[PDB]
Amino acid sequence: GRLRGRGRITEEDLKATLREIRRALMDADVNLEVTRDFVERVREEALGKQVLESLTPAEVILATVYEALKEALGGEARLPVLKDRNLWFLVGLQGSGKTTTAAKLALYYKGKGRRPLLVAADTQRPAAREQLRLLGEKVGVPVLEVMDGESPESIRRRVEEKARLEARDLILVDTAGRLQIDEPLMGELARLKEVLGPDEVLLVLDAMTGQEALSVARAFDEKVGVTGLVLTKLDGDARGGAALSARHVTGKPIYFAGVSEKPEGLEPFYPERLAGRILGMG
Amino acid sequence: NLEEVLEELEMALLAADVGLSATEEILQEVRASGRKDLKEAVKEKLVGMLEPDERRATLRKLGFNPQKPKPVEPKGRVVLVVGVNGVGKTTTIAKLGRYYQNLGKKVMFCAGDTFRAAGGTQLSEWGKRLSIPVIQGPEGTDSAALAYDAVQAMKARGYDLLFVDTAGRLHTKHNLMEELKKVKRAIAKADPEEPKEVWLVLDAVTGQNGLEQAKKFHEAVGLTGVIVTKLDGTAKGGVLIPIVRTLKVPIKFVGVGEGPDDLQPFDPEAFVEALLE
Ligand SMILES: Nc1nc2c(ncn2[C@@H]2O[C@H](COP(=O)(O)OP(=O)(O)CP(=O)(O)O)[C@@H](O)[C@H]2O)c(=O)[nH]1
Ligand SMILES: Nc1nc2c(ncn2[C@@H]2O[C@H](COP(=O)(O)OP(=O)(O)CP(=O)(O)O)[C@@H](O)[C@H]2O)c(=O)[nH]1
Ligand SMILES: [Mg+2]
Ligand SMILES: [Mg+2]
Repeated sequence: GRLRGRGRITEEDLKATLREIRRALMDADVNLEVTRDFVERVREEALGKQVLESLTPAEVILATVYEALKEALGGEARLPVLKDRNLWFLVGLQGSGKTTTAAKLALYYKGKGRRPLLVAADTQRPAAREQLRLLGEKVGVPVLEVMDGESPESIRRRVEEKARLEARDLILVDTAGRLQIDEPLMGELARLKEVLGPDEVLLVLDAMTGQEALSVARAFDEKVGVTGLVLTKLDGDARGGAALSARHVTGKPIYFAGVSEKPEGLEPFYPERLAGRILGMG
Repeated sequence: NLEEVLEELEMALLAADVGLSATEEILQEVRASGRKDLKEAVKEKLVGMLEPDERRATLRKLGFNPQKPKPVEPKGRVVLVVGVNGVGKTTTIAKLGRYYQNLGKKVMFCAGDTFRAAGGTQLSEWGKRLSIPVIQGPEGTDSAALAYDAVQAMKARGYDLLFVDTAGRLHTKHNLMEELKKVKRAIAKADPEEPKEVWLVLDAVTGQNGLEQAKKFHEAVGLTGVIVTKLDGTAKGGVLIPIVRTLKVPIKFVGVGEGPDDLQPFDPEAFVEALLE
């Protein structure tokens, strides 16, 4: 398993190496089923490829793995395309980082000349509205707080009025955290979506999320139609395999990376960098 | 036959976030037991990797069956709650207040999160709902000084328990971890024998990074217990296996909702049954 260009990749080389790759992906928290598909994808791509002069069979397979991973994660950075009017939803599991991400997005775009409006739609978590209200003050962006029991139609009414009177062109709706299997709440999210009509629905996923990332992404996507993702808490040391799991089942772009607890802690997501991270290059 | 069952079991454990290391160690042992009905031997084994206090486990092995459960009780009067951002620290404290107030205890809370927006007001609101006093300060107040004041108030008023909330922090930030140690030192300054309990909060949906979190917080403040939240979801909380096996920290409670009563004492049997579906 350590010789220079003296043969094409054999099925015997793609059994010893990919077994280690499968383990690395699992340790990185990439979902099991996603890992088998990825390994079998590499097996097909590498199957019987030439191992030039220089390069060992291992190196060629490792290169194939990294390239496949980079591609599966998005290839190159990609940010949302904004139009005259934009209304986005931040959705996801309890504690993923939605409220903070909404404030980060507001600051990021305000700096780009947009005029954002933050909408605190979480009325179940104690002090949730105060939380976004405070962040709004910190980033210098208006915050509309939904009232207890307010209907989707009423929310739409007030959001429309405020956006018009204050010339807002990017409305960020921060929703409460909910389990992807909570029928009542997932139904409420779907109804809010049909009434408000978001141009983007972003699933905020914690980088430390484990094997269930797959089911979580699929449920939110099938119930409310995810258009993109935000991977938070990347300033931690979690490998971030949940990102590949979410990408694999939704096919949607991972727009941003959350890299700190501060409002400025937002940046474009780079497939290349997470690929290395998942493989343990950092 | 058995090889298909072991293969099935491996997938089930991995899907539950148990990890490769622990999963292989479990299957290797079960395969060596010669037991015909795996799964059951596995359940028996797991109901062992979910309890370091030892004795109750040994009793079932000697053909005995002594039980009692008995409401979980803090060793002392102060409980320091720690964990990374978003896991459920604040809400778990509210639930612990409800749990112990139902047992007749006089409970007080310390809104130690003076860092995050509404971090303290959130706990204050829970205290109001539960008629539990909450010591809090303006955002930016020194958490250690607040904790010290909280312990002093608890002693002066004759309260039985004080739960100290802390701001969320990633285990990879040495400065924030030092702050946590400062909070523990402030508590001991107000009462030399405290805190008797330091409980880590873990989100059931967390993958293998959960082991690193547990290791780092344990190294920083010496954990005496762990609470796993959000088990009402689809995640099984399997990372607890490697954690309890490597750190020997007991699981105290499980969080199963966002209501004041959505807390249950940890039950090894039920947990393992759910983990294996
Ligand atoms: N280090 C770090 N912390 C983050 C990041 N994003 C959010 N946080 C922190 O994580 C916790 C996540 O909070 P939050 O924005 O309140 O989560 P949520 O998804 O809104 C919460 P909920 O589901 O109850 O409505 C907060 O303590 C916050 O400061 C990030 O990228 N890095
Ligand atoms: N479904 C469910 N949600 C839970 C559970 N425990 C907490 N939550 C929810 O998770 C989020 C966790 O919030 P919280 O108690 O604020 O977390 P934290 O660790 O204090 C947050 P921070 O690090 O910012 O200070 C809240 O929306 C809360 O209602 C649980 O057992 N089940
Ligand atoms: Mg929120
Ligand atoms: Mg908190």
